[PDB]
Amino acid sequence: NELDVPEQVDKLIQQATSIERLCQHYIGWCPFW
Repeated sequence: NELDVPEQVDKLIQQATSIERLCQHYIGWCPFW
């Protein structure tokens, strides 16, 4: 089934294009991906 039930997650993920740019740029720690 669509194991992708997490919603605020998918949005966050879809919006993680930033949080990723943050760590990778400022810090560099984004393993939750």
